[PDB]
Amino acid sequence: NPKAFPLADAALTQQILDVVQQAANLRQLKKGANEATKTLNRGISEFIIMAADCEPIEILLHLPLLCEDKNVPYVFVPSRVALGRACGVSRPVIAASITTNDASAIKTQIYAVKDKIETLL
Amino acid sequence: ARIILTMGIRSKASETDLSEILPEEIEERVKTAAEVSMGTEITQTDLDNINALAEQIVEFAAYREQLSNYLSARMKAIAPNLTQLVGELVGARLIAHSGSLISLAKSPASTIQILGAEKALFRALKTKHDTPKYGLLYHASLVGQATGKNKGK
Amino acid sequence: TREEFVSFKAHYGLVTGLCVTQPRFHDKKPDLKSQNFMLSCSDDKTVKLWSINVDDYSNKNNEEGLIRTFDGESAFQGIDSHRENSTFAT
Amino acid sequence: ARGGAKVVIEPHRHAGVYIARGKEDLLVTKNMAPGESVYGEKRISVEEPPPTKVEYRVWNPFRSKLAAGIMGGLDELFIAPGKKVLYLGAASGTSVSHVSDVVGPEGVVYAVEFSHRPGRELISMAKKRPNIIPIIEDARHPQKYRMLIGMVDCVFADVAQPDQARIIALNSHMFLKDQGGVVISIKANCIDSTVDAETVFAREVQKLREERIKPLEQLTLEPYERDHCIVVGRYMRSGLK
Amino acid sequence: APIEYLLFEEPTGYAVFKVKLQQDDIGSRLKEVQEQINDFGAFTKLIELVSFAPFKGAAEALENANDISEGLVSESLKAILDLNLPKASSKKKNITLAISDKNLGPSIKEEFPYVDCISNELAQDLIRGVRLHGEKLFKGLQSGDLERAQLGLGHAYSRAKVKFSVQKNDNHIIQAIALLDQLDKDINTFAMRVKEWYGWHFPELAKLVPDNYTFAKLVLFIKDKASLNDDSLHDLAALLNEDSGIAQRVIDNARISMGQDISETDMENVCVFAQRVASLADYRRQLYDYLCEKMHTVAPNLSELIGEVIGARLISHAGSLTNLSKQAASTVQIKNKGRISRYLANKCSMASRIDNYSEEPSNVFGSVLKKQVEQRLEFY
Amino acid sequence: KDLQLTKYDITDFSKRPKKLKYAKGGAKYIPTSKHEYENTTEGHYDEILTVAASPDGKYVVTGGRDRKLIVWSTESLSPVKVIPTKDRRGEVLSLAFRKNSDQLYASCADFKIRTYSINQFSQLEILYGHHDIVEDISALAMERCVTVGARDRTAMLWKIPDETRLTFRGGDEPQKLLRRWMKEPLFFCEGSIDVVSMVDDFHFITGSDNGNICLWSLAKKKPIFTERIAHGILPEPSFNDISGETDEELRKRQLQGKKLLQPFWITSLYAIPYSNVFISGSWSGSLKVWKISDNLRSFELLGELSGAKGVVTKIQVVESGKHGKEKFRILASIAKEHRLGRWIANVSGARNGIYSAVIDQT
RNA sequence: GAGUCCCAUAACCUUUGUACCCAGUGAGAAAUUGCCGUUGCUAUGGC
Repeated sequence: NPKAFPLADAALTQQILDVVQQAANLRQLKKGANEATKTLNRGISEFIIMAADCEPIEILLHLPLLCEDKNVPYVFVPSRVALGRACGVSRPVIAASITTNDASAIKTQIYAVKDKIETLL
Repeated sequence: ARIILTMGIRSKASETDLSEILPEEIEERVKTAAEVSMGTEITQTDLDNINALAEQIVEFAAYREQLSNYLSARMKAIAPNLTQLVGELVGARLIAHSGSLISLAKSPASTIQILGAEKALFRALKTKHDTPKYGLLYHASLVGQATGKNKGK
Repeated sequence: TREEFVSFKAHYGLVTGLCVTQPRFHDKKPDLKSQNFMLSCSDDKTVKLWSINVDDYSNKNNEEGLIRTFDGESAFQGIDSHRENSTFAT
Repeated sequence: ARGGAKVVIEPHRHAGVYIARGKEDLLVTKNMAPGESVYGEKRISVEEPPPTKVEYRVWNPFRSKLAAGIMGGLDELFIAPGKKVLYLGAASGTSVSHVSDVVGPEGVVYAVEFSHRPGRELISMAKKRPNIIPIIEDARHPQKYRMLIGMVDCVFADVAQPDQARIIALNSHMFLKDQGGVVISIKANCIDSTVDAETVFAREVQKLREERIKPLEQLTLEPYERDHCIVVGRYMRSGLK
Repeated sequence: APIEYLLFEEPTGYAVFKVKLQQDDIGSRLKEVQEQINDFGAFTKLIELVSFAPFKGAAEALENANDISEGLVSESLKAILDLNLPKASSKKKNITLAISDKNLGPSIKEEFPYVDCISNELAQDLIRGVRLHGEKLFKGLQSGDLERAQLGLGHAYSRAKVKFSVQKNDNHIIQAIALLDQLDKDINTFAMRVKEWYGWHFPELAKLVPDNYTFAKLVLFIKDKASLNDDSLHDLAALLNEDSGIAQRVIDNARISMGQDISETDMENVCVFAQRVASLADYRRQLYDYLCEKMHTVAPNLSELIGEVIGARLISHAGSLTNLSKQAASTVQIKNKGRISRYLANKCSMASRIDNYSEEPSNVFGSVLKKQVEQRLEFY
Repeated sequence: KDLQLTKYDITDFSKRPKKLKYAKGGAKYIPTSKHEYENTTEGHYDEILTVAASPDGKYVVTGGRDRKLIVWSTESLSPVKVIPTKDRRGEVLSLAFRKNSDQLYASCADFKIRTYSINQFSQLEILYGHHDIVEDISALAMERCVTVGARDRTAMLWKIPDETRLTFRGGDEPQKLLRRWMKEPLFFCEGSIDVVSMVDDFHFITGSDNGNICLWSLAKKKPIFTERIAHGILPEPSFNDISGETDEELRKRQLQGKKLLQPFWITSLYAIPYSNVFISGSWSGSLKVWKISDNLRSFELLGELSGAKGVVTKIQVVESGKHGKEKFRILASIAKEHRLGRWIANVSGARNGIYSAVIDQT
């Protein structure tokens, strides 16, 4: 298999990107590989999104190992440009983290998407 | 280090003879231990530099031997009577502690007994406890042959 | 293991007769190492043959259920099978 | 607790575990390989008689479910010095190092891990700690490493799968001795996210009873973890009754 | 069916047992029959060892372990099962063989069509009893320490599946950098001792010669300052890199030197010191070349990005290349100086991730990151 | 994005458009109060996303990320009015004048559509409809409009006086399309609807980011027609760039085949009103001209205009000819980047400019 | 008669010389062509 595994389907990618956008609106999303590693270290991440088209692909492969250590679900989406548009920033984003907030208005959607990601893994 | 220089590989354990290095009954068992050992194989590039480190260790041992011979020669040259009594090592320790052979000569015997035990000596003299029975001279050969309460005597 | 391989809702009446068989067909040979077979007869005027998957041997990496239904004019009260032939009596 | 602070190390009730007393108490284990930290934990150096330096490592209960259980008050820890433990779900080996410290040089820890990249770290750690055997293999199929593992004293299971009861049963029926111990970490979210945690724990305990593991004691790992449970039980092949 | 034979796969070989007595199956869940597995006086009434074929070596042990894990039948298994199992009929009355692994059954069935393989709970109980008792049932026919054979085979199996690479191992770099520092400190200390020991005899040469290794080589070659002459100056010009004028100035300073001529034993001791310095310097140079080669093998991109020795410093500080790849870019430590420090830290983290998670890395992205750092420093 | 509004004359179809004058905002127009109703500075201090020209011809209206609408007289190119949106969050994304009217409909990022009367410089009402930002709005002669939101994936037809809306949702399933093809390729699920245009008072057409151009009627909730991957599929990423390993077979494996391919987004789309011709533009390097069939169920591709290279942000068509023979000029504002963000990277051979195509009928 | 080991083979302190120094945060920053090159003397390459 390739190093970017698992890679989500079209419908799952759309669900994950919409959830990422809503969490970015509600300030529950941490953007970037360094910030994703920081949230994995603090333990506040619920699931991690990476982008499989980044060049090179190796610069975000440390995130799956930390995710496997901390039992955090992780997923790959095809387009870093689509991930950047979902996050709402002006530049492409290669990795994002959905942080933990108990009083969050989108907890059901985040949990459903996390359930599908755990189904992939 | 000499084992590393003689045998390179656990496969070469059977061929290479460690009888010169050691009595090697432990090495006779270490042959089977190397046959069933935990370790992996190593690159020849790594083995060359491990050999170089082992050679440095062997050369440092040779330097140790030469320095010991130099110290023994100078002890026999300047203090032969102390050498016949306590030995080159203990005599050199005593002279180094005193700073000078003349100062060590002017010290009485009670000082020479407790030389090197100043911490325990002065804490006992300041807290009214029992003093050390001996100091650097515990490593002379005769005090070692003594046993029990006869060591202080 | 004190547990069932399989349960069948076999008949609609009382299961009046039950026997365990080794069927011997003309065209084919059943796999008696992997499958066991039993005949049943009831008051719903039927005699049925069943195959059960069995895990005694591990020689390999089919069908559980109704193979053949024997249909009669009246109800059946007992059943037994022949110890060296394919025949049976109800 | 900072650098240079003095503590008093005394034995815990469990064998192979110690407590460092100070203004704040610490759970510690004796380091098999002194002078190294597995995951950047605080280490305690004790000079013991010439004096040879002896080093201890702090066991973090937020990082290790076994430490969370011991601190939360388990009664019977089957992991003891000199015993053979089958660790299922080894991962990078952070708690595996402490299990190795507890069982000591005479013990053996068979650490089964599936993924290859934490398996590299497990293999690298096994060099410094000779009593750890890495088994890079699926724990769902115990027949593959049956040539490698023989007759452990205890089975610890930290794996988080919906079928962990069948995994534990399959490994216990092969490698665990009779009247042996089984220590299980249960995550209700990883088992069944629909029903509640009490329902999940009850069903897992009943599954162990079906597979002939008798649950001795039950613990929930608060405040270290949320909806995490430890079941300690005994493998009674003869009969649970 | 009743079990006639049993196959056990040891790390040290294959074993075939004959089942003398059948344990009853209808009451196989009962307390008596479950305790008879643990008791050795009762299990011996059940089973008896017929044959044992040991493996030839560790490589064959690993090969057979892989074959058993996959479910395949090796030539060794074919040989032992051909020697022990009687030749029976495929149509009726096959020989029953108890197997621990269900997947091994079809392979053995294909090799020997007259063998029915049994892996139910009764056979699992028998195999568990054999595994539990172990060395007792083998009657001393075991030739090697079975526990150490298990330990080594488990290590070999795990290394083989992970494909562990000793070249890709970075602990060589870890030891090499600290050994390099230790050699440098020892060279400095011994060189200071050589300098001042030769200095009370000749103080001007210590200030004249800048390099420690060159000073040691020149001291060993030229020996006594009085013995130094014009021909000795021409000879030592090779060590001084054609500095014949500097050698003549050293000869003049030796003539002007007020230090007494050294004795033979003392100057032999000084030559021992100088030879020690030369050997340590040679080992330091060899270790430096080895460290550079090992960096270009293990972590190329970081090695072109900051340098082989500085990359080794970062790897040693992190503890491992994996740990360096784990830690975030702000954590990695190597106005405008602070900004370029953070930029270089980010590029170091990216290069380390590329090196650690590439199977065989290439220096292309290391060169690209150097180009980006160069562009930003040109901007500043 | 350089905060500049430039006026051009495009009257002579043969010649290039001629610049008359320009107005450039700068950092001096940043208000000192920043209290959301003191944001009445004469110039733009943030980037200008959209512009509209009033049909009578006296006024031109600019709006952008500075959260204000500036109405400028056309002769002096000077502001006669500034209108704050009076919201901290609302950036004006699209402006659309009602045809032959002074009424302006602005779509803001605070999920609103604000209607202004420009001659009176007043605000009539505001309409609240979308789950995400309202990127594009289009309006014909009668008092109604069509808006598209990005990630809600809906198109909304608003009755301005009745404050009511018809909602149109795509609801395409790539598994269903694959099953249909198997009964009879790459199917990309639709992420966001960006651009909208009105063919007539019953039909409107929307472009999405998965390349889909959809023809919608008011009577049907589903699209009547969908042309999928209309502009094309983006080039494959470089195999030597994606992985960074020495082995080219490992690099080709890390390309992961067809999965990393993504289609072009319809960045601009203009339908000439009450007509069957509409033009779609993306950064593929070619505008596309499409014809709606006479039964109005489908459209086909007439032509491809390959003159423009770069991101096509806005397409307009003007007419100058007799009723027998009309001359059409197509002007596209080609830029190196998308007007909303800088997501699209390093498109080859793109220059900022105006692309003009002059088409004469037979 | 009498505490080497607890490093008087040591530790601490002072002074001098040699140096060095005063991990986060997470979205802002800037405010026919602007400039350059080629082709015409008009076409389009780069930033």
